[PDB]
This record gives sequence, structure tokens and C-alpha cells, in this order.
Amino acid sequence: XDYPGDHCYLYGT
Amino acid sequence: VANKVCLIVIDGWGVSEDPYGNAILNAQTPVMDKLCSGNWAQIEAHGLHVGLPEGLMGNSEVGHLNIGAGRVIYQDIVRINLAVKNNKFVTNESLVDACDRAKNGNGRLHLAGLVSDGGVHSHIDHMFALVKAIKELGVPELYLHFYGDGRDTSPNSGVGFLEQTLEFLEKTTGYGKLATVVGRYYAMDRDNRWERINVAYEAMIGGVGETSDEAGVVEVVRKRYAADETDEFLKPIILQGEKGRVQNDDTIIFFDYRADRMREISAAMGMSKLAHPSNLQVYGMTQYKAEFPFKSLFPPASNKNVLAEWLAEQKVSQFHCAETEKYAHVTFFFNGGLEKQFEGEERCLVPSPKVATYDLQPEMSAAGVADKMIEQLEAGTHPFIMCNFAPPDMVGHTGVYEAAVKACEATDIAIGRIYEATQKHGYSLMVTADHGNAEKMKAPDGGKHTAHTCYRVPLTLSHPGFKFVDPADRHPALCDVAPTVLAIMGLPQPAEMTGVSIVQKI
Ligand code: NA
Ligand code: NA
Ligand SMILES: [Zn+2]
Ligand SMILES: [Zn+2]
Repeated sequence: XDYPGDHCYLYGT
Repeated sequence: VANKVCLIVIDGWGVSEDPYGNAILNAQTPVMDKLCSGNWAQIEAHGLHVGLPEGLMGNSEVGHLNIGAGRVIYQDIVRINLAVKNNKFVTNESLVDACDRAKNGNGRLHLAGLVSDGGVHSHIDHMFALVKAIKELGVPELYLHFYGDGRDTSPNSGVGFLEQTLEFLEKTTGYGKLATVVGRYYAMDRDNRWERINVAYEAMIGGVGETSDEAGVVEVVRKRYAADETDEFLKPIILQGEKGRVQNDDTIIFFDYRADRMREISAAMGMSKLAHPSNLQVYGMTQYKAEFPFKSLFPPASNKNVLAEWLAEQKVSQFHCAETEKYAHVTFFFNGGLEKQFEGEERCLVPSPKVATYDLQPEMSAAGVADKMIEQLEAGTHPFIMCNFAPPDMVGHTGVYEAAVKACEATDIAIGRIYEATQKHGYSLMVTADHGNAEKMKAPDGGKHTAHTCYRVPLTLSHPGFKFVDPADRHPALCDVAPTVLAIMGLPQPAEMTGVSIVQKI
């Protein structure tokens, strides 16, 4: 969530 | 503005002709049955089309980011893999900077990170690519600090990655030296257990650990395995002696792309009874903390002139509306993955119902979102308005098929109400989605399917003055929505939006 394209964007919600 | 535009982003509504467990097809959806006919498009919302790894389903955060941005934002893994494939490390601005610092300084550079093919925090292939490029850039002296995995890979796979590394350095590059092996339990703590970090820190700076060399280090690890000490928990092994320590004036690159487990060790280097080396410069593969002074090999996409910013720059006001569960999606993510609100941008939060699970109230607050959008259409103040409809995704995630049917019915009703108001008040309607979900509620087994999908999503347009076209070189995708909106509105497209408009004016 800290920058566009970091690891949280791989799964999201 | 030539045409005012209302953009509906349905959450979790994909295009599937497969009718089994398809809550959209089986729901009464007479409005979308009509809007998704004639002049409409079907656009991609998963995988490389939205900057994710091939074959990966889309999601709400990626989807709204790409819709709002009018370009593909490449997720870290894809972005770095492309740089490796296309031999772009050797011209990477920050890598050249790190290598120039070593060459103009004491000649010494360090690489440190998780050495496996797990791909969660790092990949060994990236480290290999870095060594090859650093060699080509002429750095005099290069040391590797190997963090053992055993968590994203099996607990006794580390000796295989250690063999690969030794062979690579000796026979493929003939350049670079392994200096430290230590388990990720120590090097990659994220719980402020600095007694763990200190083990890795003293190994790197002071050589505190078991002495070995290239001929013996695999056997050291095999003895650890036999003592039931596996990769994640490897106590430090020290190679090359003092030469291989992080010393005064040295340069260090951490090659992990996942920030959370790099923050502690990178901060310890860049900012115990051992003397701390002075005048280090630290680089991360990616940004680990905006507050750090570290350069990044792959810094965050600047994402200048996303749609919300661009409209404000053109002095056009705008409206963003969602219910509670998707409010961040139409603000933080739609606006580029940061908390910034632009001049003239009005926001509207509709409360989600207070229920234990959303299959208990599958219409959620779609009617309230429609009410607020209709109000804006009647006023006509904002030339661009957009909303999100939460039910298909949020009820989809419960896995309850009949609830998902009702979610899609409620969403279709709401869309029709907005559509009728756009026709009365002179707006063009475009309906899209951020990824699929509710079109696939059952696995082939008959069991629940609670996840997103890789199906395409709709893109509709009520304005009869435009025809949908395809890009020359690829499927249409979410990155083309904002360009298409701007064309319909008669507004300019910023150069930073490298997506394309997929309409032609007749
Ligand atoms: Na239907
Ligand atoms: Na699903
Ligand atoms: Zn979802
Ligand atoms: Zn979504």
C-alpha cells in the first residue's frame, strides 16, 4: 500500500 | 468540455459466456443486457494487461489504479523482470550511480538480500542480473551477503541456491565474492526485534560468525541441516575475512523488492560493541521508506497527471462516489495510489450497511450511491462524475451464489436509474468494471468460488457519435478507459497517459 505497484497490489482485496 | 461524462465502475463484474455459477448472466440484468450490446467493448483487467504477472487475476486496488491512471502501472515483479529480460540493469540510473560511487571512491560495493527463487521478497535471478551489470560497469570489488530463506522456499533448499551462487560467481562471471550467509530470521526481522537484526549486522560489519570459504561453505550448511538448523535460522557464516565486511566508505545495494523486511537492516546500515562504519551509501531495489535518503533502482512510478489530477489541471471539477467498502478505491487508488485530493474534486461516502456478512444484505448501499449520482446529474455542476458499485465483488467474496445474484440485480437497477438520469440531463454514460468476480461463483466441483477472475470487463458508451476500435498491438485494457473518457469530453490527453483512446469520433 505504500507506493503504486508494491507487493500488496499482487493480491489486493 | 464537449461532452459531460458519468463513469460507473462496477466492482467485480466480468464478461463470461460460461453460464454455470454465473450470477450476472442468471440475474435479471435488463439494463446491462442493453448497454452491453451494439457499440460496446470488452477490455482486459488482469495479468500483464494491468501490470501484473501473466495469469494473475485482477483486484480492486490494481483495477482502480489502472482505470484512474490512463497507463499500465507495472507491479514491481513485472517491472524488474522486464529490465532483466531487456538488459536494462546496465543503464539503470541508480545502479550506474552506485557503481560510479564505488569507482570514484574506494572501489567496494556490496549486494545483500534474500537468495532464493521464492519471489515474494526477491528473486535470485535479479541478484545474478545485478552481478553481471556491475561487472560490465567496471566496479573493482563486489561482495554478496546471502540471506537464507526456507520460508518462501523449502527449509533445505538453501544449499542449492548456495551452490548456484558459488558456481555463478566462479564460472559464469568470474567476478564477485560471497561474504556472508545468515538466515532471514536474523537479517529480515520486521517486528523490531533488534537482537535478531544485530546477529546479521555484526556478521556483515564485524565478521561475527563461523569462518568458512568457497570450498567449505556448502558442507557447513549441510552440517547445520543435520543439527536441524534450517535456512531461515542459519547462524552467520563469514567468508573472505575483513575484506568482505561492510567497511568505511563502502556502497551497498539491497536487492529485495519487498520493503517490510528490509526496513530494519537497511536503516541499521544507512543511519553492539562494534564500531559503525562511516560514510556508507545505501541503495534499495525499491523504495523501503519515503523518509529514507536511499536511492532506489526502481523508484515508485511518479504517476503524474492521472485523470483526477489532469481534470483539476484543466480547471474541470469532478465527483467521486462510493460506499464505505470501496471508498479508498475511488480516492486513494483511483488517484494514483496516494492520499491526495485535487482542486475541484468532490468526494461522497455512502455508508455501507452494518451487517455481519454482506450476503445478508446483498444490495448493500448501491441505491444510495445511485441517489447521490442522480443528484449530481440533476445539478450538472461537475462535467466528470464517477462512482463504484460494491455488491458484485463484496457479495461475490462470500461465495453465496443466490446472494450474488441479488447483488447483481440491485446493481443493474442502480445502473438503469443513473442511465435514465444521464439521458435527461445531457451526460454520456460509460460503464466498466475493475475486474471480474460474480460471473464465476462456483468452482467446477460445485464448491464456492470466492475470488476474482481473469475475464474481461465491459466498457459501454451511450453517446452515438463514437465507435469503439481496438489498439493496434494489444487488447484494450483498463489503461484505455481514462484516455477514452478524455476524448469523449473533448479534453487533451497528457503525455504521461500512455494508454490509448479506443473510440473514434464519427
Ligand atoms: Na443477467
Ligand atoms: Na467469484
Ligand atoms: Zn474483491
Ligand atoms: Zn474491485
